[PDB]
Amino acid sequence: CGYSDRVLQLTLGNSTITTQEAANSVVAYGRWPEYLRDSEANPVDQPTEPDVAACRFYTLDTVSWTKESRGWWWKLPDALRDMGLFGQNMYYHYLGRSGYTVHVQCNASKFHQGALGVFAVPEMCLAGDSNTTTMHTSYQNANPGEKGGTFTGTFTPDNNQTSPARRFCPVDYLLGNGTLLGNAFVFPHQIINLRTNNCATLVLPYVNSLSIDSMVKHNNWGIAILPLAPLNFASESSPEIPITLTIAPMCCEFNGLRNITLPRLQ
Amino acid sequence: CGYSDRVLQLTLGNSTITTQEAANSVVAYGRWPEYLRDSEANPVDQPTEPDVAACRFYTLDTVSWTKESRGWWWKLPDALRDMGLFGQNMYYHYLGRSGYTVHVQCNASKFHQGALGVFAVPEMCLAGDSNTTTMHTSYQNANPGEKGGTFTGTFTPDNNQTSPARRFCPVDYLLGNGTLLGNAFVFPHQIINLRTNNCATLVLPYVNSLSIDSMVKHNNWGIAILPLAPLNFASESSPEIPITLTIAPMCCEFNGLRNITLPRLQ
Amino acid sequence: AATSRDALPNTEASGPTHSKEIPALTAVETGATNPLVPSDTVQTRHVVQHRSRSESSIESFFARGACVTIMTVDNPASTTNKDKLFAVWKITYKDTVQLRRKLEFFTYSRFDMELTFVVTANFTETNNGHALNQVYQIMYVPPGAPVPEKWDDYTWQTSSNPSIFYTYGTAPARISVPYVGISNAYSHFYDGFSKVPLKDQSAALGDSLYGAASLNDFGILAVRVVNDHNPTKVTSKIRVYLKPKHIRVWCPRPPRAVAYYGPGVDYKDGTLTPLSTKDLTTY
Amino acid sequence: AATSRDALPNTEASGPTHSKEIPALTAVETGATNPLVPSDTVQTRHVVQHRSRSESSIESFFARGACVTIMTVDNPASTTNKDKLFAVWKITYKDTVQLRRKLEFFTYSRFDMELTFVVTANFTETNNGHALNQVYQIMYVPPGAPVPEKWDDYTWQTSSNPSIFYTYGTAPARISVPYVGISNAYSHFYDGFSKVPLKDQSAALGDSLYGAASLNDFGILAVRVVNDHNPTKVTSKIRVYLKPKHIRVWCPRPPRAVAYYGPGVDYKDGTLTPLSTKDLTTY
Amino acid sequence: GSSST
Amino acid sequence: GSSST
Amino acid sequence: GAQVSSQKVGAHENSSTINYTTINYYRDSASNAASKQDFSQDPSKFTEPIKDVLIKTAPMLN
Amino acid sequence: GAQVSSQKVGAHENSSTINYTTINYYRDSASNAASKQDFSQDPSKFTEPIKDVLIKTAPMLN
Ligand SMILES: CCOC(=O)c1ccc(OCCCC2CCN(c3ccc(C)nn3)CC2)cc1
Ligand SMILES: CCOC(=O)c1ccc(OCCCC2CCN(c3ccc(C)nn3)CC2)cc1
Ligand SMILES: *C(=O)CCCCCCCCCCCCC
Ligand SMILES: *C(=O)CCCCCCCCCCCCC
Repeated sequence: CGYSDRVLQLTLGNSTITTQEAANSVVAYGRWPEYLRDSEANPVDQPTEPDVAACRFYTLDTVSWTKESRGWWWKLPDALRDMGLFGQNMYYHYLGRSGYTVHVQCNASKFHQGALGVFAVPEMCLAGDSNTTTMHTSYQNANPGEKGGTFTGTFTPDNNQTSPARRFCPVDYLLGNGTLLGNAFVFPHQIINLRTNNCATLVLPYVNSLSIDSMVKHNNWGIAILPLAPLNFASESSPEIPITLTIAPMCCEFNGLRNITLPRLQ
Repeated sequence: CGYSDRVLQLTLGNSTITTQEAANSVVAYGRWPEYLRDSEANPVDQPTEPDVAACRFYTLDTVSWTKESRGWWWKLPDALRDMGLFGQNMYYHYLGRSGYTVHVQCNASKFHQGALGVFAVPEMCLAGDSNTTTMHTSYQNANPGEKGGTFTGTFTPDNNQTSPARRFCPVDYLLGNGTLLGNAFVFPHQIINLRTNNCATLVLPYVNSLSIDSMVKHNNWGIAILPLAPLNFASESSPEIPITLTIAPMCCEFNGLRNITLPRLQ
Repeated sequence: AATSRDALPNTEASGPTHSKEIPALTAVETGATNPLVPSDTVQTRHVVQHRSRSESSIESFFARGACVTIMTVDNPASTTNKDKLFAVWKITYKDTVQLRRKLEFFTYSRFDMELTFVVTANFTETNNGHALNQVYQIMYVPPGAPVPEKWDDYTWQTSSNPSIFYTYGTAPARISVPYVGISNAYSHFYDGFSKVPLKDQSAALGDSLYGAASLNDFGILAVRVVNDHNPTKVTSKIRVYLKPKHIRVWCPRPPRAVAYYGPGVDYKDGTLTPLSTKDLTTY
Repeated sequence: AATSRDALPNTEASGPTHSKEIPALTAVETGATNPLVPSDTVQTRHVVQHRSRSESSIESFFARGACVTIMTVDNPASTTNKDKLFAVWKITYKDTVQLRRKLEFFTYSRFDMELTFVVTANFTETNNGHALNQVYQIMYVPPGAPVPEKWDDYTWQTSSNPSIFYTYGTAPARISVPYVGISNAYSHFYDGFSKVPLKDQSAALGDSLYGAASLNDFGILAVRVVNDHNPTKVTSKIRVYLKPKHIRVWCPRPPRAVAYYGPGVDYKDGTLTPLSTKDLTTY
Repeated sequence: GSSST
Repeated sequence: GSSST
Repeated sequence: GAQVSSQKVGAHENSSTINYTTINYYRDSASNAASKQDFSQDPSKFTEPIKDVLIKTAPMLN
Repeated sequence: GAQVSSQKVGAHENSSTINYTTINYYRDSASNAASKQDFSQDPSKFTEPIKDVLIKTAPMLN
């Protein structure tokens, strides 16, 4: 009858994604997203559950992959903080939990080469830029929002002791956290190998040491995208192809409603 | 087991067509060709039914598609008037009816572009070249036979009032008849989009306000082929690819036998 | 059993999706239109539909009396050197544009026909005299029958032709006509000729008009004022309204996009650019 | 099961009282009206009631043909430099006051509509000539359809629009119209706008009238004299009577107390003091 | 036939 | 008599 | 297809229910006359819209 | 010989199916009014004229 691993359609709320070149899809740790059960519940107040207004596909800013690209990273829910009614619900409540469908998009052509490693990391704590002090990355620098951050091929220490840069310095082969990238595959992942597939699709459960937490103070998941095999095309010395990241909140709920949180994001 | 929408074999009489790149096939108005039923019959004489001698695949002259091509048209049964025992049976009888399998052929390569709209129009009356007189296209000019006619992107009126050209002036976006081409899709059709398919295959029933009629005075169907998307290749400024048209009469029968009609076709 | 006025299908509630089923993806090359409904591509709620397609049925679309012609007749003074004007109209839906375009959405049609006649009169001379109430004779002359040459010749006897005698000021006249075609359906388009040019025979002899079948398809209406010449001249107009009832249509067609130019499909220079300016990225 | 014409409740005999029950005492603050009947506060006899509320049912209150507009048309001499006057009326219950005030006791309504047309004509010139009997064409032009620019242009063909051809001197013309609203009920009041002014966008662009929904809610009636120009000019008036039949109404409202000033609820200076002088202790 | 009431 | 429907 | 209904008879002649017959001629119900067989309802939603039911013999406020 | 049919009733009076009666007066059916009791069909012959039946959830080309 025609159905296939490579051809998928995903629909959440008013949004639909189609793909004709998938390499199946991953459900992290074998767990589909779910709402908080009464037996594991902790805040006693009636939760807010936005459903279709927030659990839909938000598309973040497109980045560009080139022969110089060392890698890109995002944190969740941070990347979605300014996205429609999801962000609004997040900033009006003290507590929130959410799962995600992450869909990474990157097409090219039968004559291009390259492979992207797409990793979903629980509690992705990154290393900072300082060798004089530790655990000192500012909230503003730790949370780039939609735009995300990048990996560097070289650790370069912040020398300005008088006005500290207070940011991350994530070295790519060390997964920006002191461990070797070749082992990042123990994390839920997919590979966008251009000869094989357009995209990566990962379904992420809420993961935490707690049933529900402060979304504004704490990121649960990190999305890390690194070039396992460098982009190459025909014979052009500096090629480029876009990587678009579309993410959907799933089975999300919120507790502790009050006035809106207005964070110092700069 | 392997069978597919794209791979077809058609066989009529001593002729077989194969295609490895089809986009299924169309049966106009959902009606397969059939012989005239007794309940709808009108001439009382025993009909002539040529069967395999006439209901077979006749291949007409190959035309050429280029970046300048505005479009091509043919009328049925006129295009088949000189084709083997079909034409002979047509010109020896006053009355005749026939259905058709139309198979349009146009291959290219994974690096070419373009889309052909193939339309089967019941009673395809075309507009003439005159702005001083109306309904004046001569029989000779209205019936090109096998060779067909072409569409123009511009209406250019016949000015010679003393010796009128007496022919059609079919403007492409007006489907040569005063209506907009974008709506021609309400007619039985297929599209040869070069990235998708080699060909178009339309099965046409006999359609008319009468059960049987004069084939020499009246065309039932018009085949109109227009470039919906222009031919393009690699970077060559003037590419060309052939369009071959193969047509088969179907379930055809004839009444009113007499001496042969010898038409003034010039 | 689906009646024209039955309600349309209800919208069904549909939830999220992550599967190998691809309704949104298709290939129009095949010649088919993708049969999608909102629940195939978005999350839908349950709606109980009440709307119906009753008014867009073929009967309902054509269920209206349309003006197809205006005939002019008169009744002058006995004295005036010019002849008393009686009218002759060849029956057709093509002298006007509106009903023609509606019928032309289809290649073939079959219907019974209702004709309603609105008759109006007026004085033409600055004069001052009067006229007594006029009676009009509307005679149908079928192809073959003697066409009238004079307001008062023998043909108006109508022993066999159908005539209506209309009295001015009374409710507008009306008759019904059966499906009168010599074909199984009326042809709105005829891609052909009524004559074969034969080689052997002379060019002028085998010639005929393109797209025209019988030179006189359905005959003519002939109208006159039955009253004798009155000293004060009165002019009158007969407006003919045509309604296709008990109608059936076959083979849909694109609507006329450029102005009609004559009885055929011909278009005229200077009228060929219907669509207006609008930019690709402008709402 | 209580029919509109059933008799009202009988008065029951009631005797003296000395108890803790207090029907006369109440508190209107609650928002309720105290449901008292005479026997609650006075000694009553037994009366068998026969009166009924039949004539004050919503149907009965509106069951009358009300004048909503007067259209003027003419038919001049061929010679006169000025154009032959045909009429164009935008359909509404608001050009006159009486039916408007009755409908405005309610916020929303739903009804089928009957229109009856009274047509009258007269001579305008001190002149002396005559006119033959006029036939009028009343065409409904729904929002979107070509509005007529001339007494005799192509639009009067009416292939799809509903027209009435009225003959002068015959009984007044009449038609029925279904509930034609694009809403579930007709809104007699709309506290809103048809446009949102957006910050980003220019001020002039987002502007619209207060309380107005569609710029053209229901289209127009276009009326003409079908007869050709007559040497003696005749002027004619068409009075349109509207009756709401099969009616339902929702959300009661206070009646208009000051003069209407336009299509909205606006009042004008100098018309705001309806009530007259009367002293508190004067019967 | 005819439904009374 | 009269056929209803 | 005739509909037969009763007249509420007012001033009876010096002459048992009296009836009148009705037949609809048109397919569209909008073409129909007004039946006038209307119903009545109780004013409660306007006169007593309070959440707690009221007893007229009792104190309105308690 | 009377024909009795139902009206699809739109805006119901503030007053069970409502009917209308029809009688043909003429021998020729061309003289008859339009019943308006028309049928509907599925667009398939125009919208899906392909030889192989289509499943919308499946690939159109396979
Ligand atoms: C090409 C023109 O349009 C048509 O195809 C077309 C137009 C009209 C049509 O009807 C055919 C004419 C039937 C006639 C036959 C009877 N008619 C009569 C008969 C009696 C009287 C008093 N008045 N009219 C007048 C109409 C059928 C087809
Ligand atoms: C704001 C104005 O008042 C209203 O709200 C209001 C006023 C009128 C009303 O009816 C809507 C108009 C329906 C039209 C539709 C059909 N009409 C026709 C149709 C044919 C002919 C010959 N003449 N009139 C005329 C009335 C509905 C609401
Ligand atoms: C039900 O109505 C059956 C009895 C019919 C009695 C005669 C009706 C009078 C004629 C009505 C003609 C139809 C109206 C268009
Ligand atoms: C079937 O129709 C039997 C009932 C007849 C009821 C009365 C009909 C009204 C008069 C019709 C006269 C005939 C029409 C030429």
